[PDB]
Amino acid sequence: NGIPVKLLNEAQGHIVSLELTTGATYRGKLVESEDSMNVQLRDVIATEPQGAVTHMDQIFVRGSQIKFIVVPDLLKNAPLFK
Amino acid sequence: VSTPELKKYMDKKILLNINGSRKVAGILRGYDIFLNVVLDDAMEINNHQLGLQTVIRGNSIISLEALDA
Amino acid sequence: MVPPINCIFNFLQQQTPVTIWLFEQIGIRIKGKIVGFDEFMNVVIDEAVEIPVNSKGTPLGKILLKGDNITLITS
Amino acid sequence: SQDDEYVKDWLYDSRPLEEDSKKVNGTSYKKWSFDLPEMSNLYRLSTPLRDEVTDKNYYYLFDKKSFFNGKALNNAIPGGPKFEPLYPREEEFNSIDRVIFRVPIRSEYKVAFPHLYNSRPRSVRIPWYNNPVSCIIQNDEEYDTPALFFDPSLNPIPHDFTLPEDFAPLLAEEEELILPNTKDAMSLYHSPFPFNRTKGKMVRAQDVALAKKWFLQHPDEEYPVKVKVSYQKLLKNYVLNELHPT
Amino acid sequence: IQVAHSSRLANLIDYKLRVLTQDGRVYIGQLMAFDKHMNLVLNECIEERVPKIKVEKRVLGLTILRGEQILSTVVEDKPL
Amino acid sequence: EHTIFTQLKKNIPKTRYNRDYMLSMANIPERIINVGVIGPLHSGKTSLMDLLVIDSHKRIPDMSKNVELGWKPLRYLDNLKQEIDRGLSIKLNGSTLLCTDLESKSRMINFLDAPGHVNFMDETAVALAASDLVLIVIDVVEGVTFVVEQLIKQSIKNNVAMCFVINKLDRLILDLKLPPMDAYLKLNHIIANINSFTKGNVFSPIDNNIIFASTKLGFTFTIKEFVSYYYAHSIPSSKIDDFTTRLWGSVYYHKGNFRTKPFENVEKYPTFVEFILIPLYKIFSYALSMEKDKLKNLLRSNFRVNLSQEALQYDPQPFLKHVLQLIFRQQTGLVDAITRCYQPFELFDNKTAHLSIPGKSTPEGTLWAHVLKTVDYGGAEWSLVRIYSGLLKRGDTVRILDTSQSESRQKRQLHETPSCEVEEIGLLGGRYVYPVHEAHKGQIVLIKGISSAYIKSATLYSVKSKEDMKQLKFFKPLDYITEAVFKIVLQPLLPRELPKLLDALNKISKYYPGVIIKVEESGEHVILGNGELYMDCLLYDLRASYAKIEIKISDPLTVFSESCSNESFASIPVSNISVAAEPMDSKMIQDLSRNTNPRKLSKILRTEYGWDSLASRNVWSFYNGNVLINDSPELLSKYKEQIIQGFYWAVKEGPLAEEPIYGVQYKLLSISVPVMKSQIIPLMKKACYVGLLTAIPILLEPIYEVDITVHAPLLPIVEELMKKRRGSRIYKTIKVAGTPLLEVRGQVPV
Amino acid sequence: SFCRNCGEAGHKEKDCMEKPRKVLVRATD
Amino acid sequence: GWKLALVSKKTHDMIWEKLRYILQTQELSSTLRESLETLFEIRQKDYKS
RNA sequence: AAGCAGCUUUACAGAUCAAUGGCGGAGGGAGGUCAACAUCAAGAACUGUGGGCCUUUUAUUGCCUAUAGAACUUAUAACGAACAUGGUUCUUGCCUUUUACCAGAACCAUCCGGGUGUUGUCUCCAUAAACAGGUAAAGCUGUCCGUUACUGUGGGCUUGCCAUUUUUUGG
Ligand SMILES: Nc1nc2c(ncn2[C@@H]2O[C@H](COP(=O)(O)OP(=O)(O)OP(=O)(O)O)[C@@H](O)[C@H]2O)c(=O)[nH]1
Ligand SMILES: [Zn+2]
Repeated sequence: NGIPVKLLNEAQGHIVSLELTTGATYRGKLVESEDSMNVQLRDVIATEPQGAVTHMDQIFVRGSQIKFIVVPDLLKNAPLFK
Repeated sequence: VSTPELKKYMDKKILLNINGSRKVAGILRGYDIFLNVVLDDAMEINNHQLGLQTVIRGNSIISLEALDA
Repeated sequence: MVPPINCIFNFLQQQTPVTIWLFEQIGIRIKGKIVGFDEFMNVVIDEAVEIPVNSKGTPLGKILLKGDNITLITS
Repeated sequence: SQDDEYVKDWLYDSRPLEEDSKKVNGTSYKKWSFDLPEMSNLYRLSTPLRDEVTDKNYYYLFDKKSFFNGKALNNAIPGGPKFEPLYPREEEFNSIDRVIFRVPIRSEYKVAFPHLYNSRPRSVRIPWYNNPVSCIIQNDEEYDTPALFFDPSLNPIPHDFTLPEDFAPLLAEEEELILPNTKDAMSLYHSPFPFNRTKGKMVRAQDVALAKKWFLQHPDEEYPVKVKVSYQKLLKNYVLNELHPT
Repeated sequence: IQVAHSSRLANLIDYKLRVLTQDGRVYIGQLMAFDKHMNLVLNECIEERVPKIKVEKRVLGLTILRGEQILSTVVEDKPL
Repeated sequence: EHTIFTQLKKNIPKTRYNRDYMLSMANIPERIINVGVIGPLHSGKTSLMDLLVIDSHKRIPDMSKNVELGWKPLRYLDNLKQEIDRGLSIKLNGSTLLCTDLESKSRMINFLDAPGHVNFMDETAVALAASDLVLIVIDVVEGVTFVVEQLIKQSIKNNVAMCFVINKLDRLILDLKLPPMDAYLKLNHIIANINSFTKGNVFSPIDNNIIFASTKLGFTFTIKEFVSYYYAHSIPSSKIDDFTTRLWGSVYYHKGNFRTKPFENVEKYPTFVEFILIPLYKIFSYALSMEKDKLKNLLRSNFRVNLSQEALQYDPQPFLKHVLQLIFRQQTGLVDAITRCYQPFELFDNKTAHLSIPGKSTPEGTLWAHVLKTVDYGGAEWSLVRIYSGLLKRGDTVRILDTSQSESRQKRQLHETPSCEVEEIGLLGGRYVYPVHEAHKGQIVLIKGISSAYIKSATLYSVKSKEDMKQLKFFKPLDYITEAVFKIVLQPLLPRELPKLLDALNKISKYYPGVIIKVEESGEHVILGNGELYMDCLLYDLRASYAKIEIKISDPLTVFSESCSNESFASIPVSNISVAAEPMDSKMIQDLSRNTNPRKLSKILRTEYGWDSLASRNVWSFYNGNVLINDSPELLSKYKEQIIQGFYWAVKEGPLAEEPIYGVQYKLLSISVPVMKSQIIPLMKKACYVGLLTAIPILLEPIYEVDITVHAPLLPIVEELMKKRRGSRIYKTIKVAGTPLLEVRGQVPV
Repeated sequence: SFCRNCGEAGHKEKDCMEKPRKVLVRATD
Repeated sequence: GWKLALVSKKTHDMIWEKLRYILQTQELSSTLRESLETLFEIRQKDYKS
């Protein structure tokens, strides 16, 4: 299996950030990340590049338009590397 | 290879987010392995309603929130 | 679970009127019937009308619709 | 020949494999390591001096700890030895007025569960409660059965998509499920400590106790008085040696 | 800024990579994980955006990057 | 003298993973999966945890060379000296491990070795109250016993997930000498019994339901594990799932095809045999018997591993364990099975509702945790706590409620609490306590400072406001599976050592949950436990760890409950309330012994058992086994709870031998009433006594149901032991399939 | 039964008198 | 049975195997199954009657 | 797991025959009824290095942390899968006083032995290993020497493969 799909599967539960192709940077808990990266978020706050800030219950993302995901620094230590 | 497991997410009033910063309202009636989405139509994005049930190609969807609380 | 596969089969059954939005095709909507089917989004629509939206009726006849351009498939 | 082919060259030496190097450390003769045909031959020739008791569950009232409880509780086991009482114990609560007599408390209960069936035990080691039920098939038919078969004591059991043609199972290169040493290796695998393994160090000729196997089992059948007294006294020497680590 | 005679991305792992992206952003920092799709999981990621000058610098940390958004990667120097 | 336990933090074993990362991901409520591994006696479940612990840790100091070879099982969670010398698990002892899936989604799993000896099953109920998922470890060579059936039924009745580690495959291949077709029919028979005794839930190695193992020999495997390790390169990566769903079952394979029916000229084995067992059979038989210089070529070509120069010169049992730990190289697929089995939403909301009141939810600001039992762990005493909501810290003021007082305050919750502060918190490791500052939601942990303000089980909760304790849920008194029946009567030898023994019994009533200690009139102590081995472990704990005094104990005795069987020929009033007595029906007393408002009760009684309407509408209350029926409404309901407390005090200690009254229905025909309450409760107990004695009394005897596994030609000898002990009948002789054993499900009085 | 080693009756393999292959008595005393 | 075992042991074994096959690798009737079980039991004790 | 690309390797065909850089070398292998020194009964228990903290002067104690190692026996706890003997004291027996004893306990010991590490010596078989500083010990370091750092044949695998929504064949 792909190593970043594993590392996104291992970040399932922490507070990750999500920049999209429309610039809609989401941030919150992670719920799901499949082999094809359907990314789900609870307690997610949304920040646009225009300055729009919202809050919402739970969001789904179909992974075809994800720029990158900020994983916390907690997963740097362990365990998928060595 | 992995199918979407939205089976506890069925029949939710979804705020879609599609191409062009536009939004689509729809209850989750059915999906499949492509994550094409059947949704009963509502007021679409002063405001207007078109369609009855829409099959959505998933490449349009930037994101989708579940307004079903 | 009721598929979009069988929902396009129901569109084949019904052929009710159609308000398609198109992916990176802004001022064009396609109206008419839904008859075709593929394992991909290859379908067909005859006597189609390309409608720009308030955000006229442009002359158009048939469309064989190769589904690399789809936002909505509704009926 | 042809049944003892691997060991006959060196069984009857003074030191058996002191000269050879692939079996033994050296001519100092302090470590050994055997191939399994040599080892299975040594297992088969030594039927009269090995443990045919391969189950560990056979020593239920007959362990070291069972005999320690028999010693500490002034208490006899039928195959087991008798001792002095470790404690001179003499004299409302536990009187016959207040005792329901249903099960006469045999001493095998008092050695089996020593804290339940004994008012006032002390210096009592906790006995080894049982091993699981060893269902070992003995394969005792005249070298006629394969290593894997359905034993006569075994109960019977009353119950498109394509792949490449060259998709083989694992170990599909070999046909033989068992080998000419498998029926011997499986018999070696369930044996007790001398034959359970194929390497070791040299335990000296005075420290390989051969008759110790015989009184640590039960007496066979209908032996007379003096022989059962011999088993009992050699167990008494064994337990007085095991109570005292010097 | 140097390199050896490298053959592929895996032998140059953990190095200080500059990553060019489609959206005018340059990610500088070390590496920890790759994929077939060149999906770099950058170790200490610093995002560089140029609004029309001034390099808008951003601290990210450990970021999984989806490979289609990447243009090309630059090897700078040794880690540590 | 009591435990093997590492007090020193410089001598705790290092892990391959990082324990700080394990705490750092522990805040997530959906990662941590609690596994209470429950089994029959000697199922290898402690040995199953050896595989997980040795995989997790770098170097365990307790691993000697006999362990690092693999001769003697590293019984690492068996740290009590009783657990050392008895050869059993006797108390709850598990570990906290990071464990990776086949997708390498690593999660914190809190293991719990439930003791599997059948007289310890109350603590198994603790593990059933503590666990989201359960690895029911099952012997092959014994199969689905009656104990397996009850563990399955009770894990269904606790709304807990189900996984089956079918242990001891080497006993098929080496003890039983079974060929692969007969062993495959053996596994068909086991899994058919499993899918019979589970209600509408199919378990199969097609799914991740069933894991295979033989934990003495270092391996366990799921079929998804084995395919994803070794058939992952011979098959293109899109065809894995519908291959693994064609392994198990009557599926055949010649060359690329898959027929459900067998072929014509090749008559060969099924897909499961030829793809799973036949390489595994060849692994066992070639690691034993094949010359060593061909094993390296086979394990290099097929299984892609290397035998080292130290690994060549091993002995057949440790060489075969090392071969299997190179082939089935870790215990990942077991964890992928536990991952793919348990879902939080579909099971957790009912599992938090069965062992509490079924309510809506709790706020996440307030705290709510289930103190399962105190544990006599290494050093001082700890308390086994599963946090269902909130966040504990060291020095957190928290309120403790013993669950015996959890029904009554629940009535006061319908419509004051000893708050002992947390002293220290550590993870339940095995033979080590890792001290943790913060315990999160869904994390089994050990707490020191709680173990005084309760007896057996507690509801540990912190509230922040006034209305948030209104919606609070309290935990039930933990339903231990077997009642304590086997009785000893206890007294110290010297009378001056009397208080210390009391303190010792206090520790016991905390440490061992299922024992109940009744202090009688004579200064004697009735000690009730589940059975014999429970009792002599209890008495070693008295005589060598807690009291260190000398004891006079009685013989094996029993609860002898008193009951009714016939009509009462007289309705005689008593003054100091004339009440009759009738027997309960056999089906009704069976349905009531499984402890199964008024309109539902009236409709169920009237449409099930054939009741009168006047008898169904007029019922005070149910103590278990025995009902109280009515035959001036202000005078009735004025002393409602006083009559019911007198009924409780009567049926707790009967007329004949001061015994429980189990199976009698009381018909209060009439009552003649004129500071009143002191003459109602003893008059009620005298009335119930007269109502019993007007019928002809019976003394009831508890009957153990017996599990017997015996090699079949030693079968009639068992009937001899069933004959010479009275009250003993054989009810069902089961031929255990594929083994020379017979299971006898007989009965004998206690 | 009989002996696994030699096939003769009376004794077992642990007390057989022929080497494991895969009468008159000084008495009246 | 016993006689068979004594004389043609191999034959007996073969027969047993066949029976087993019938039991497991063939959709047998209930009565047939019962019979098979009985036979197995007999074999276990070596013709007690 | 056939092949190709890549990486590594030895036999090499090759550029310099330089200054480089990896690997290997700066006095061998198997052993032996060879001995010498350690070490082998324990907070389940062990050391190396480093920091920090406490005595009324930072000394011998004792902790918290960071990493690198723990050979040998150990769980039905023990170097030994075997088992003797002696001393003291108490309690029994035989008794006719002691030795010699019966036989249990407690605390100690003494003997036959054993494992592991290092050093050394001995036996057998072989054979740019050059110079300089030290310790209780080693290519420990400096100078230095072979294949050789830039391609191709021949082996091994740590990899990849043999356009139609979620990445690599177009918004
Ligand atoms: N032959 C064989 N024996 C095994 C195997 N696995 C375990 N055992 C034996 O079975 C015993 C099981 O004991 P444990 O599992 O350690 O203890 P436990 O299962 O917790 O015991 P309880 O709690 O009383 O059920 C072990 O001591 C092993 O000796 C196996 O795969 N093959
Ligand atoms: Zn014979």
